[PDB]
Amino acid sequence: KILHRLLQDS
Amino acid sequence: HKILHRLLQ
Amino acid sequence: NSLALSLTADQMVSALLDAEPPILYSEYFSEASMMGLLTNLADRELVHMINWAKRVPGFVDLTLHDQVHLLECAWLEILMIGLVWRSMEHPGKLLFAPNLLLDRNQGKCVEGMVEIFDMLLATSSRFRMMNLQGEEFVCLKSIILLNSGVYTDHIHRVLDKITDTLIHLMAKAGLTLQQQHQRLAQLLLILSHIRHMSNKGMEHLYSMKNVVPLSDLLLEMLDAHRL
Amino acid sequence: SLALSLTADQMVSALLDAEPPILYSEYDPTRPFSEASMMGLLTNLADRELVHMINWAKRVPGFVDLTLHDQVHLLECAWLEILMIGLVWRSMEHPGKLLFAPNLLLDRNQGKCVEGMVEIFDMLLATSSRFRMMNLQGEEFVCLKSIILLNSGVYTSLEEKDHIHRVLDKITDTLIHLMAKAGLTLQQQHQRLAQLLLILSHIRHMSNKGMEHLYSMKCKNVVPLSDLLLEMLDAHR
Ligand SMILES: O=S(=O)(Nc1ccccc1)[C@@H]1C[C@@H]2O[C@H]1C(c1ccc(O)cc1)=C2c1ccc(O)cc1
Ligand SMILES: O=S(=O)(Nc1ccccc1)[C@@H]1C[C@@H]2O[C@H]1C(c1ccc(O)cc1)=C2c1ccc(O)cc1
Repeated sequence: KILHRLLQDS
Repeated sequence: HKILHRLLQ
Repeated sequence: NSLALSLTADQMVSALLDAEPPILYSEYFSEASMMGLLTNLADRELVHMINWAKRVPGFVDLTLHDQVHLLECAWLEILMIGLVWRSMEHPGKLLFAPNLLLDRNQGKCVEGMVEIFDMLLATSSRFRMMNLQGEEFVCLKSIILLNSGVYTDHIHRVLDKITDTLIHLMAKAGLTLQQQHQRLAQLLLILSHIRHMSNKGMEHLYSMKNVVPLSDLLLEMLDAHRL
Repeated sequence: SLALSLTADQMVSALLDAEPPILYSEYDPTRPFSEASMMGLLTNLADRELVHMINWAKRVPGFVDLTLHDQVHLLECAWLEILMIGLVWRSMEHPGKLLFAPNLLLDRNQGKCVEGMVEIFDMLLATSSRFRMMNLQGEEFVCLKSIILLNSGVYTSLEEKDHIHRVLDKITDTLIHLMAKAGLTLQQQHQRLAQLLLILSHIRHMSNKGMEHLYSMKCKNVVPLSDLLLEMLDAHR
């Protein structure tokens, strides 16, 4: 899921 | 002419 | 000028408590059976709700058209907050009627209803978990009626008065200044979720119009949400 | 953790520094406009705003303490509300107009270019108008937007909701703090607080109504939508 990864950056 | 018009009187 | 604004908070409360509709009974589980009992129940509650709204301070002052608009916008919200209120004493359950207790398992009998049930159960639990008083409930339900449709100055002034009434009640309960506006905020944020439950529940009513024959008044109440 | 130890002034300070930028559209006032044209412009604009919203939500005191699954849920529930309140905020200076972007000003008329959009516009216009007649402050706006983020999905093992409630109470205290500085009496503070929170109920309504129309449109495939926006939208259906 895209929202999953973008929140998980850094 | 809706029923709500009548009941509110 | 409005008679609503001249009232004090105690008699504003007294007016709301006295205008309270009665708790109706259901008839003494499948899809049609479930929708059948609820449609009938909700239909009889609407007639009481209409006469209840007429006894809400400031509502008569509005034009007949505005009264129709507000009722059309808030009718499901008002039924839902009435449901979660009486469902407090029964955690995990929904007191639709004194002789009609529905748990989550019966919400699955109707497509798209079980998830709305959960939101209703969580709303009732939230009201339970913070000791919602009846004087607060009648203030909240009145706010929903006046705030629903309102974005189409008098209503705002009545809404401010209901706000004063809520603080007036929390001041009676012995809450500090910080606790008063904190609790005030907590109650109003819940109204946002009742709006959410209504909208999500209203579109399902469209996908249910067939199953059981809906009454004329009901059809007109939900048809208004399609314009 | 950090969120609860913050005072009102440095809560405001945190929210103001965390503000996302105002993005530009790819609107060319030399082309023709249409249904797929507007929907294409708004889709691309909102898709870029979503990326900023995600990194904005991370800087909202408290959001980070939450599990990732809870952060996903909250954003999936409130993404349109946050976009809308941002829209009606920057549209305050332009009565009867909606400032989607500094180079994109639509009135009620151009809303009719898309089906079912003109009704939502009027609600957005009315909401923006309400903020105008109420003199909404930037410090108040960033409080409301943060409230929407933490409140949208709270009701929808882990009583992380209890932590969320604590942060919400902190933002409430912050709002009251701001109104006290503005010289408002105690009665005026509670009334204004109530007036603001009641508008949140309208933003919920506008979002839910717009989410249903944003689904009519996906089905059409008249105009495609980004993979993220589809996943945000699919969380509602
Ligand atoms: O949102 S709902 O669940 N919608 C819905 C969902 C799925 C299928 C059908 C309706 C809705 C709330 C709750 O159950 C549905 C419902 C209701 C159902 C049918 C109807 O004609 C009116 C109302 C409820 C209700 C009825 C009477 C009350 O006093 C209180 C609540
Ligand atoms: O509710 S809407 O109108 N829904 C809608 C209804 C019918 C058709 C399409 C969308 C929605 C609000 C407003 O216009 C629509 C919309 C929007 C349109 C397309 C899209 O892919 C995302 C959002 C808006 C918007 C965009 C960026 C913002 O920063 C703020 C708002």
